[PDB]
This record gives sequence, structure tokens and C-alpha cells, in this order.
Amino acid sequence: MLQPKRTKFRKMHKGRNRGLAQGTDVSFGSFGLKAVGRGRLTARQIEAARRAMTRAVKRQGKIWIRVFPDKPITEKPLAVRMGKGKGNVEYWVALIQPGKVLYEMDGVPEELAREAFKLAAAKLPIKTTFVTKTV
Amino acid sequence: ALNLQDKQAIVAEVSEVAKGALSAVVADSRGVTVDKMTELRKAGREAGVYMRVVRNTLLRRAVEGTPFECLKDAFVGPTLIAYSMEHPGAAARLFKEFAKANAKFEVKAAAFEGELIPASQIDRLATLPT
Amino acid sequence: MFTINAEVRKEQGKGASRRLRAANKFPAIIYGGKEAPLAIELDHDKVMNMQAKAEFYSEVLTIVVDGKEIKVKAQDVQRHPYKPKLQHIDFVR
Amino acid sequence: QAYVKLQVAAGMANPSPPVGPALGQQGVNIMEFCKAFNAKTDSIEKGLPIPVVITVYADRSFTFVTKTPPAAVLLKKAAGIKSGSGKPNKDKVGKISRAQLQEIAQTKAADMTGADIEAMTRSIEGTARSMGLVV
Amino acid sequence: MKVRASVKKLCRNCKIVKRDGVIRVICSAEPKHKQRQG
RNA sequence: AGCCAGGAUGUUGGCUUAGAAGCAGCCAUCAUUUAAAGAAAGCGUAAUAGCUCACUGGUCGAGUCGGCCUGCGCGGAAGA
Ligand SMILES: [Mg+2]
Ligand SMILES: [Mg+2]
Ligand SMILES: [Mg+2]
Ligand SMILES: [Mg+2]
Ligand SMILES: [Mg+2]
Ligand SMILES: [Zn+2]
Repeated sequence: MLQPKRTKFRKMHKGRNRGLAQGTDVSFGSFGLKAVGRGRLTARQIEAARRAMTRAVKRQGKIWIRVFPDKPITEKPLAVRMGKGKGNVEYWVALIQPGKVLYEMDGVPEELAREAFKLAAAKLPIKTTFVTKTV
Repeated sequence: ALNLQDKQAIVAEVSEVAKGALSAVVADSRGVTVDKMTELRKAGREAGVYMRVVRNTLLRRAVEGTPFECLKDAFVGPTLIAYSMEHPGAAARLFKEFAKANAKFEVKAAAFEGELIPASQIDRLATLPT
Repeated sequence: MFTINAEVRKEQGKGASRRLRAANKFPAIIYGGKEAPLAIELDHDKVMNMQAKAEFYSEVLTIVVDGKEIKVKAQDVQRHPYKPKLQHIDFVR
Repeated sequence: QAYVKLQVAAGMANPSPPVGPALGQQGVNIMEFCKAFNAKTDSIEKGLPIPVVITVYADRSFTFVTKTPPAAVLLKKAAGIKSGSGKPNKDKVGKISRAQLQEIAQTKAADMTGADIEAMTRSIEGTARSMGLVV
Repeated sequence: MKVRASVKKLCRNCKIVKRDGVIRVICSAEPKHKQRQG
């Protein structure tokens, strides 16, 4: 889906997720989807929200995906004891802080942007709000 | 429903009460598009563009399209009274064309309120050169 | 050409700034030129309604502070991280 | 009273499959319809649906409305086409002019509810651009 | 009556009203539209 | 918000089934003839008829409408 095609190291630490975000301003497009909650998006959820909003605006006007999954989250299997190494790497997540703008859009009306980002925000685990550009 | 359009229609109505000595009571209650269609088809057929079936029939926009003249024609404002003006002749038979428009199968609510054209009696005056 | 009423803020830090943002008055600074910077604090209602319309980030502003008018220009604004709120405004004379 | 605005092509009379009982479903049969239909089809030039509009009273005698054929089909005979083009902005079939439309719509003074010549002109050009003949 | 857990107007004739502490959508025309937040 | 109201020609848009009329949708997509006028916005329509409504006037006489930041609540909420 959305994974880095090459990495230095296979399995990464868990790490905490504290502090406020960076990409708060809507840089590229005109209408952005700002995550007000705090959690981890995944490659599945990012591809699901992107194809939902592409169906929503009917492929007119540019989409921007801003956060990209590059932190692998591993899962030990079932019927496996707790020892014996860190488990195999299954899927990739992208850490989100409060304030991260996830998707941007231009070449669409404002109201169609509202409907599209509602339709794609209902497939993401973190609570998100709408935002527009400013100068 | 919009301020500057209301003011410019007031300006058009005072310019056209300057223009036409035939200001006429058209008093529809159930105003038919096909009576509008004959009233506009004959307007384009024997006029230019100046003639309409104009409804600016507001209770206090008639009273401020008034104050050019006919300053006792404010009580002809309310109670469903409409106004149509047209230039050539001293109350030409297009008055009776609009009257036949308000009388063709209609609900009998025309009543010719008067518009104070000759400063005469309230009745129907069809005294014309013809 | 807007006229914003300011007030000279006494003490500055993390604490007094967070107390002002609790009491609905975000702080701001005015630098520029050879004169000293000045520590102003503003209401949040008026300046959010002003920065809605985009002439606020465009034209010459005017600050009524201590009675004396100051012509100034909006330079650099820190917004809230995840809200429609303002944190701080850099003003250049 | 007791009318319709619908007719199939006036090259055929007594048209019992296409319209038929749309004119004579009621007690009035189709014999005066076909007789006077041919008698009015002889006036306007052929190759056109020349429509009849029925009235009636309680005496089974009347005088119908003999109206001019549609400018759709006047443009059809003007361009030589009957089935013009499906999906009218994909394939190219032709382009028409205001003078020819004046020559077509000069005689519609007793059928058109329009006292503007250029209104009829650009309206029938819009009819052509919905037909397939993009002007 | 579809007993949804998120009632939502689906036309213009639908009216959201509050009986007994629950929310309901009552429609004048289509009885499929009638809902209740339960 | 009620309330008495009214509400297209080009045209019944080319099609293509079968009749294309608002309904069968694609592609068009405006000039009014302009109180206001929808190549009608929906419905089930054998197309056949319409109901409304979009808007405008009457009546009536003090506020009304929809978004954001919110405090406290509501539903979501089923186990021996
Ligand atoms: Mg750490
Ligand atoms: Mg961090
Ligand atoms: Mg502290
Ligand atoms: Mg009960
Ligand atoms: Mg339930
Ligand atoms: Zn409903």
C-alpha cells in the first residue's frame, strides 16, 4: 500500500507519541483535513480514506497525502509464548500528533471539499476537523 | 428582496409615471401566464421593449414610487392592486387590452381602482380618439 | 487601517502568558526600527474577527496603546496547534 | 378542454400505432382526423410532423389547431438528417448558420411565443448543439 | 422502523423529534424513513 | 412557518427503446415572450394526466435563520 521501498533497519522501537505536531498550516492546496486527536494511522487507513475521498470528488482536482507510513509495527502470532525474540514485521504505521494536516485538496468547491473530507474522515481512527488556507 | 434593486426599480417607476399617462390597474388574484403571454406578445408586437406586465405591487414600494405625482394614490397600494404603464395616447385601448386580460375567464377581482388618470370620476372612462 | 486597542503587559513568562490565554487575551510584540520592542496584549475576539478578512495581513494597522496611536504592520503569527485560536503576533513598525 | 400536444410524422395519416388513440381514444373516431390531417398536411411542406391539437364540446363537432411542425424537424430536413447522432458532442456531423435559421423560422410568426428574431435564432442553434450539429 | 444508533434525516419531509428521551425520525411520506435512536 | 394565490415557448431537445412530453438517461444547457417563469428538481408514471415546488404578490404584524468556540447533560449501553 504505502510502505518505504527500502529501510536501514527492519524492526523499530515502540516509542511514545507526545508533543504537538508540525505540519499545521495548509501549505500546498486550499482545503485541508487537520487531525485534532492523537494516534497512529496505518497504510490501510490512509489508502481507504484516499480512495474514499477520490470517489467523493469524482477525481477532479488535486489530492495531497501529507503523512506517509514509515514506522513498522510488529505482531507476535497466536499460540506463541512471550519470549524468543521480537516478532515478525507485519504492517506500517504513521504517527499523528494533534495538528497534523493529513490530506489537502484543491480544484473543488468548498462545500464539495466539506463533503469529501467528511466521507474520508469517517474511515480514520483519529478525530479530525476541517481547515482552510490562510495568508 | 435586495436594496439597490429596490431603489433602482423605484427610480424606474418614478421615471415611468413621468412617461406614461396610461398607468393602469391590473388586479390579478390568480395571475395566468397565458394572459401574461398575450400581454407581452402584443407588447413586443406593437411596441419596442418598454412595455411589461410589471408587478412591483408592494404596500410601501408603491407609496415611494408614488411621490412624483398622484400623492393620494397610496391607498391604491394595498389589497392586491397592480400597475402597468404604457405611453402613446391619452389612455389608449391597450388599457382595455389589459382590462380584457384581467377579464378573460378570471376570478372577478379587477374592479378598476382608477390610477387618477384624468382627475375624473371613479368609473371606467373609455373616452378616446379612435 | 484597523484600530486595535492594546494594553501594556506587566510580566512575561510561561505562567503569565498562559494566564492571559486563559483570560481571553493573547499577547503580542511590536518590534521594528531602532526603538525598543513593546509588550502588548490584545483581546481574542476582536483580533480573530479581524484576521478573518485578509486585509489584516496586508495593510497598515493602527494600535491604540496608552492613548498614543502606533502605525504598525502584521508580520508573523503563531496560531494554535489544533484550534481556531491565536497564540502570538509579531508586529513590525 | 380535452387536448394534448403530441403528434407523429404527418407523412402518415390515421396513425393508429404511434399516437392513434392519443387523438381518438374517446368517442370521436379517427376518420375526420385522417381526412382533415391529410387536408392540412397538404399546406405545410412535407417530411415533417405537422401537429394537430384537439378540442371538443358536447356536440361532437369542433375545429382543431393546425400548428407548424417542430423546428427540430425543420432543422432535420435542413441538414438532410433524420437520426442525427447519438451522444451529440462526441462525433462530428455538421454546423449551421443564423441566415439559414432565419430562412427556416421566418414563417413561425403564428406559432412562436417570441417577438425576438435572434432569440429564436440562438435557441434553434442551441437545439442544433443539443442535436449534434455544434455551431 | 429501523432502530439505528445514529438517526439522520434522509429527505425534506423527515422531522427529528424527541419522545420519551430517545430521538426519532418521523416521515410523512415514506415509512422506510422512520427511524429511532436505540 | 402558515394563509388566498399563481407558475413556458425553441421543444414534446438529438437519441432509442415502444410514445419520448421531466422522468429512460447520456450529451447539451441559454434568449426571454420575462409578475416569477425550471429544455422543468423528485415521485410512481404504458408517453399519455398531473401533484407540488424553484420564484412573486396578497394577508399577518417582532424578530428570524445557520455555523463556530464552549460549560453540564442525552442516546450509543446486553450476562449469568
Ligand atoms: Mg521518548
Ligand atoms: Mg515527536
Ligand atoms: Mg508551568
Ligand atoms: Mg412509550
Ligand atoms: Mg441499538
Ligand atoms: Zn422521509
